[PDB]
Order: sequence, then structure tokens, then C-alpha cells
Amino acid sequence: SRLDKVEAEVQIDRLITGRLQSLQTYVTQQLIRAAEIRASANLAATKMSECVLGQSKRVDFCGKGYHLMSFPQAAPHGVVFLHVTYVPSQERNFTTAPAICHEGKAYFPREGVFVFNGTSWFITQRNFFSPQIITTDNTFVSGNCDVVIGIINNTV
Amino acid sequence: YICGDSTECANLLLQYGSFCTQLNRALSGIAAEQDRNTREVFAQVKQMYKTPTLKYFGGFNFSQILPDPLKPTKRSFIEDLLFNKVTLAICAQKFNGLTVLPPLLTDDMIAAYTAALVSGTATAGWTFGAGAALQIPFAMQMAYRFNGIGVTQNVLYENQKQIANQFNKAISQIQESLTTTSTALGKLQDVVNQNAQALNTLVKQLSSNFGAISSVLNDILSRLDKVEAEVQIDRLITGRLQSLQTYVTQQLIRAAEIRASANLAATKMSECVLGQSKRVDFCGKGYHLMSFPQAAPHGVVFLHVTYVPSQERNFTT
Amino acid sequence: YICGDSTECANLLLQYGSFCTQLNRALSGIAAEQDRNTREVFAQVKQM
Amino acid sequence: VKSFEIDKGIYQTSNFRVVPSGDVVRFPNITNLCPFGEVFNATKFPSVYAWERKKISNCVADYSVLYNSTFFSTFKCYGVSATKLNDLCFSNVYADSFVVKGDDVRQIAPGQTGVIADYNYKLPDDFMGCVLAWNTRNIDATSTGNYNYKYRYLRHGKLRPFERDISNVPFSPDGKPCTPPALNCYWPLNDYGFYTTTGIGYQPYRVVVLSFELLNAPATVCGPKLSTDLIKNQCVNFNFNGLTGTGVLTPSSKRFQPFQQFGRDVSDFTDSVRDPKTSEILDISPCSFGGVSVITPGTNASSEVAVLYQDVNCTDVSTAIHADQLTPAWRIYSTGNNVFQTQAGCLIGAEHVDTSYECDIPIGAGICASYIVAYTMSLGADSSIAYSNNTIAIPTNFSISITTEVMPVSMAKTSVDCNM
Repeated sequence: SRLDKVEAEVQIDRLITGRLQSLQTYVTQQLIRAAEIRASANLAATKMSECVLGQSKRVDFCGKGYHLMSFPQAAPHGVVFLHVTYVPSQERNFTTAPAICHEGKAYFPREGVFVFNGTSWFITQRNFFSPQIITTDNTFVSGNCDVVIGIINNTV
Repeated sequence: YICGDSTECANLLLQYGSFCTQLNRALSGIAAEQDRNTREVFAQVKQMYKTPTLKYFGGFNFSQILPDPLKPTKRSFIEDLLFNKVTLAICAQKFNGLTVLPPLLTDDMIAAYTAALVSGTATAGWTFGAGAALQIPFAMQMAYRFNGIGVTQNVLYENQKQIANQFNKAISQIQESLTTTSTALGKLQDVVNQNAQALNTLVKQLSSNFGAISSVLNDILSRLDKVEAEVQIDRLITGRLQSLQTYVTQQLIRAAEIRASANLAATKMSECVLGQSKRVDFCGKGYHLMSFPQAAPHGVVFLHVTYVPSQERNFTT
Repeated sequence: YICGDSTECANLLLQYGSFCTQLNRALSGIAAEQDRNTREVFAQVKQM
Repeated sequence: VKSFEIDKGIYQTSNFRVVPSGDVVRFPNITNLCPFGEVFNATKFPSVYAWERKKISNCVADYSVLYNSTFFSTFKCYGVSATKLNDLCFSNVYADSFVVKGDDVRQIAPGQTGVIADYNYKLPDDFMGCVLAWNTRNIDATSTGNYNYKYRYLRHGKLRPFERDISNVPFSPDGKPCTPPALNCYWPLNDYGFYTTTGIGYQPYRVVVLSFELLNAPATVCGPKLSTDLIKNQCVNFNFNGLTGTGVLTPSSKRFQPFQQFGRDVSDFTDSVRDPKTSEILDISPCSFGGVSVITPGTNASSEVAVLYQDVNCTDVSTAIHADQLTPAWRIYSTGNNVFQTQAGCLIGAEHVDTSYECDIPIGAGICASYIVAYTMSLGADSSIAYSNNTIAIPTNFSISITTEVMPVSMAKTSVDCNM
């Protein structure tokens, strides 16, 4: 209404410069948010290719337990995973020996630790309690009885 | 920073809209994200254990790895060496406007986290994390750790003293190679130096002019009358505003790189510490038998106990 | 780039602080970190 | 945050700063009247090639005799402003007097050489004070002729600023000591031709240049102001000899120099000054400032807030509240207690509690609030384990615990019509 000349062109230069810095700022910060969101999306594609398509043995990546399965679901703009974990908890107390000195020779069990020397009875798994009757398949010939800490006889 | 105080320079600031709200929001979001980084890296054990106060198991000197009650500080000795190594190039009160707020998760709590992680690594069995513990006497632990490596259990027990001696001498060599050594602790000082460069450059941009008469306010205030006043003050506000906004953008980019490194760090403290991560040349550089955390100024310092075999022979197959 | 060379335009560039130094340091840091990119990709073998 | 329901958390908000209370001016005790009435109302005035530079010091100027008078034809200041001129005790001001024609007002400037300002009187390009000229057609200009004043127009080169040539050299463009009237060998001197009834451009003007040597000494030429006394450890305003500002004063720890006066500690930040009445005081110009932040439990279990100030020590805060000095000045506002450690500042409205919780709300350095209490922190469920021999725990019953996890993969696909 009240403008005349290059005066107003100076004023509109001020307006354009301010709005142009604001828009440039918007573009730059949305680009930074895009970088973070695509890093997260790469993690998400990695978890869908890993956790959902197979059992990913890496720990505290997919779930918080031991990651038995995974079920994806969509979202507004996102994705929501449902990690089917596996949490073991009823702790016990049983003694052990790292070896079996049957007849002067070492019997280490299976790579697959804890010889159950709970009164020298079995050899089990690591996580789930499962006693198995000890046989020659459950261990192997290993040297002599030099580094055996716990003597266990009657290897059947 | 922008326009220290006059009366009217604040009004000329309000003529440029609401940038101050944006900058406070952006820096507060950056600060909250760094606190989130520290929570995500360190706060991964709910069940904080206690130091077993033997610190020697079989032949395994955990001396200087865990903190000592007999020492005055509650940090371990290697952490103290690392704190001494990293330089820094009542309350603070400076009329920059600038400040460095303190971190939330304070340094002795960080050290308690590291001691808890090392303790539950050394104690508490292989099943650490998802569960509580298993009461495993740490020879059985690394007897088991010889099975994510493809060797049998014969290796540990038949060679216990030699493994323990190599382990202890390696830790003592780590001490000697962290005391009087050099730039192989560089990245943390790179972080601190870049922060110093950015902030000191920002202060120097306050010291500079931007085509105005003087490079400071309250000088041209003494010789202002009218619109000439607003000319020089608008020039100063525009220059300081571009400099400060450039600072904000570069802080945000450095925060992006630092959270990429933080995600790698949280990943490795999950993978390498809490179990034996069989992926190769990710945790260590050998076969990743163990890994320990240690705190740091602004970072994390691991110790990867690898496994490098070298006495080759010749055998036909 | 800014102010190719005249006489006094260089002085007006001096009137805007040390922006020239900041940009040179930023591009130098870009160069060094991408050298680090190439080293950490390819130079991973001790024994060629 | 533009809402009514507001959930639980520290929410950053506006800035607090202490309003200064007092008003402190410290000048020298020098009292005199300036020779302005001497120099401006004088008889003898030199020409341009012999312009005279007079020192004025140990005075009290007024700077209203310069304004409350229509004696002045052209009065233009360059480095300073007009009305705010007596707010600065200058250092050893210099009056440069000469007499020009009714044309040469356009020349005398930083730059804009012309002839006589290029040949007879040169200015620098920054250090200027105020230039004044007035018409004196009714004193010396006889219509018969005032042939007593001269200038020089023949110089081998231009001038450096504030430099004066007097010697009548027999100017010849190739060295050549000549005998004028030889060819190309003249005198550089030339008259004016000041007449009474001629045009305005041929009328005599008297020109006074006021160069202001800004504050390279303990200042002597002040203005008509009144000094008060020092108010230490309390936020006040400043006006020293040439410096204003707003801050908190305190005695120093300096090895200061007899010629020095300012402190400019790291990068134009004054921080220490030398009082004009024999003292040396530091300057914490940061009185107190920062940003407040509200702690709220969430407007659905409570309605009581707690204000966290950030960079303070809870000693200026109590005084500034209970004497109404804070810029977020409230109306309904009280203080039951004042928690302060973990140097993130004043925690107004909280209770120290040894029984620490799971760190609901992140206050500063360790300390976390709740509910309103503000404990330090329980980092986790504390325990110890039996670390004896062969006895080993093994889980026998397990569970399955499906856990969620959220990953954002796509922000808002936006676009800008950047012509609208």
C-alpha cells in the first residue's frame, strides 16, 4: 500500500533473506533428521533380515532373552518388532568337577560344560537342566590324570 | 551471546523472530541425546553386584582391573591412568552466555557400572544378562569360552599356569604401554580438542567485527543516537546470529557422529562383554576369548582378550 | 571463491572473522577422515 | 508448551537474570572549565598550511555550548553521536584550527581528497571526533581584500594523515632548486581573495577539528556527571571514564601496570578495571543468569511444581527472590526450602531423601526427583553373590517373554513450493 521505490526493494531483500535463511535451516535440519532416520532404518532392515528371517545368535541385539522367534508388525511411519525371547529362571545349587579321573586318565565331557558332580551322577547341558547318563560317547580319552581336579570313578 | 544486554538491542533481536527458542531446543535435545547415549551404553545391568575382594583366581590377577577399597578413590587403577592420560585443553560464571552443563550419570556411578560389569563377567557365570548368574568359578567360564573358538577343553586345564602367566604379563604390559605411551588413546582427545576448537572459535567470533564500527556492544551504545544505532546493532546481531547458528549445525552433526559411535559402543558392550561374539575382527583382532569394559573421559575403553596362535609347522593331509 | 582478489574486498573478508579458516579446517578434516575410510577398508592385512 | 495436560518431566523454559540494583559512576575528581570559549571565540586563527593543534586536558567539558547555539554553520560528528557525547571522559582531546573558503567543507572527511584536504590537511580514516565550521564573513573579509591568508597547492605527492608542510620550497617538478619566476619553478603559496559582498562560496569559514584520542591514558576531560561509591558483591550498573556495563564488583589479585587501565581478559571481556580514585577491582559482569526449568509430576497426580535454576549457588537466588530482582517475576510464589548441591543449581521446592529410587527425572548430576522428593540415585538393585567353589546354579523352569521394540523407518515425506 505505502511502498514507493528501491527502498521497498531493500525491505523485501531483508524479508527474502530472512525467509531464505529460515528455509535453508529447515532443509539442513530435515537432512540431518533424514540421516538419523535412515541409520535407524538400516538397523531396522538388519533386524528384519536377521531376527525375523532366522535365529540370530548375537546377544542383546534382537530381544533381551535368547531370541527364539520374531514377529514384525507395521506402524504409522515405523515398524514394531515382537521379539519372542527365552528367559530361564529357577536357579539351583549343584557341585561340579571339571573332569573325570576314571582309571588315571582325563575325561573332559563334550564342549558343553558342567559335568554333574552332584554326588557324581551325570553330565548335563548348560542352560536347561537335563541329566544324561554318562557313557563313553559323552566324553573322550584325554591324556593322564595330571590336571584332574575332581576324581570321579565308575565311568560306565 | 547474541546481544549481552542493553534495552533496545533485545527489541532488535525480537525483530528476527524466535531463533533463541530454536537454539535452546536444539542444544537441549543434543544434551538429552548424549545422556541417552550414556544410559544406553552403560546402564545395561540392573543387578549391580559386589566386588568379591579376592581378585586372584587360579592365576588370574584382577589386580588394578577392579577398584580397591584400600585405595581412597573408588575407581580402578587403569581407569586412573586413563584419566591422567587425557588432557583438557563453586560454579562457573562467564558472560559469554556459554556453559558446559555437567553430565547426569556421574563419574563414580560410571565406575560402579564398570566394576559391576567386570564383576559379573568374572563372577556370575556365562549366562549373564538374561537371568542373574550361575555361580561359575571362572576357570569353568573360560573353559567354556574355549568352545566358541573351536578347541577342546584340554587346552585350558593342561596349560593353566602358562595361560595365567601370559594373561597377567599381558595386563602388566598394558599398564606399561599405557603409562609412558602416546597417541594410541587419541580419539577421546580428538573429541575434546574439537569441542575446544568449536567453542573457542565461537568466542573469537564474538571478539570479531561484522562490518560494524566496533566489535563489541556497549561501546557503540556510548556513541549511538538513532537509526545509525540500529544499523550497526543489526549488523552485529546478524553476524553473531549466523555464527551461532553455524555452531548449532556443527554441534548437531558432531552429535550424529558421536551417537553412531555410541551405537557401536553399546553394540560392543552387549556383544563382546556379555558373551563370546563369534563374528571375526569385530570385537578384538584374534578370536575374542573375553572382553572387559573400562571407563574413560567422555568415552569407553575396552580390553579385548583375543587368541592369536603362531607356531606353524608342516604336515601333509 | 569468495572475493577472487582485488585490494580491499580482501579487507572486507577480513572484517567477517575467521570463516575462511573454519571452512579450510572443515574440508581438511573431511579429507583426512576419508583417507581413514580408505585405510580402514582396504589396509586390513598385515602381510601382503 | 501450549497445552493444558502436561506430562511428567523437566521442561526447559525462559531465561532468568538478576536485575541490577544500584548505579555506580566513578570518574576522576578533576574539576575545571574548558578553553572552548577561548578557542572558539578567539582572534588569531591560522591558515590551512599552518593549522594549529592545541591540547585540552584536565577539564570538565559541557557539550551543550556546542548545541544550544546557532553560531555554528556546519557541525558534523564522525565517530561519535551528537547528544550522547558527554557520556565519555575522553583522553587529551586535540583541537585543530584553521581557516578555509566557503567551499572546502565538502573536502574535510575520511577520504574525499579534493585539492586542499589532499595538499594541506589530511585526516585518517577511522580516528575522528567532530568537525565544525562557521561563517566569519563579518570579521576579516574586507571587500577590498583579505590577502593575509594562504594555502599551498604544489606538493611532490600527497599527505600522510595529520602532517603539516610550512617551508616555502621553490617548487619544481624535477627537484631543481630554482629562482622563481623561472619556468615551472613557482611558489606553492597562493592567496584566498576573501571579499565581503561576494558569493557565499567565497566567504571565510573557520574550521575546528576535534580529534578524540580515545582512552589511551587515565582520562582527564570528563563531562558534567556525578560520581557515587563502590557497592561490592552486588549487581549494579557502570559508568567509568569511557566504559559502561552491568556487573558485580570485587577487589582484585593483580600485578597491574601503572599505564594500563583495562583488563580485556581473554577476548574483549573486560573483567578487571582500574578505578579513577586509586583502586583496582575485578568485574564479574555475569551477575547471574541462565534458564529456569519446571519439574512437574504430570498434572494428573499433582499440580505442584519445582523450579530448577541452572548456573547459580542458591545465595543470590534467595536475595533476588526476597527483594524482587528476578526477570521471571511471579505473583504467586514462595520458598519452603532450598536444596543445593550437584552443581546444576537451585532446586526450589524439594527434599533431600537418602532412600533413593529408580531415577524418574534427570536433575543435573546424579540427583533425581520423584512423585516432592529429590534423592540422589539408586543405580540399581544392589546385591552380592556367593562366589564359593564347585556349587553351580542351573535354571530348571523357564519362561517366554515377548517384548516389543520400536524402529522408525520413514519420516514425513515433505516438499516446499519455494516460490510460495
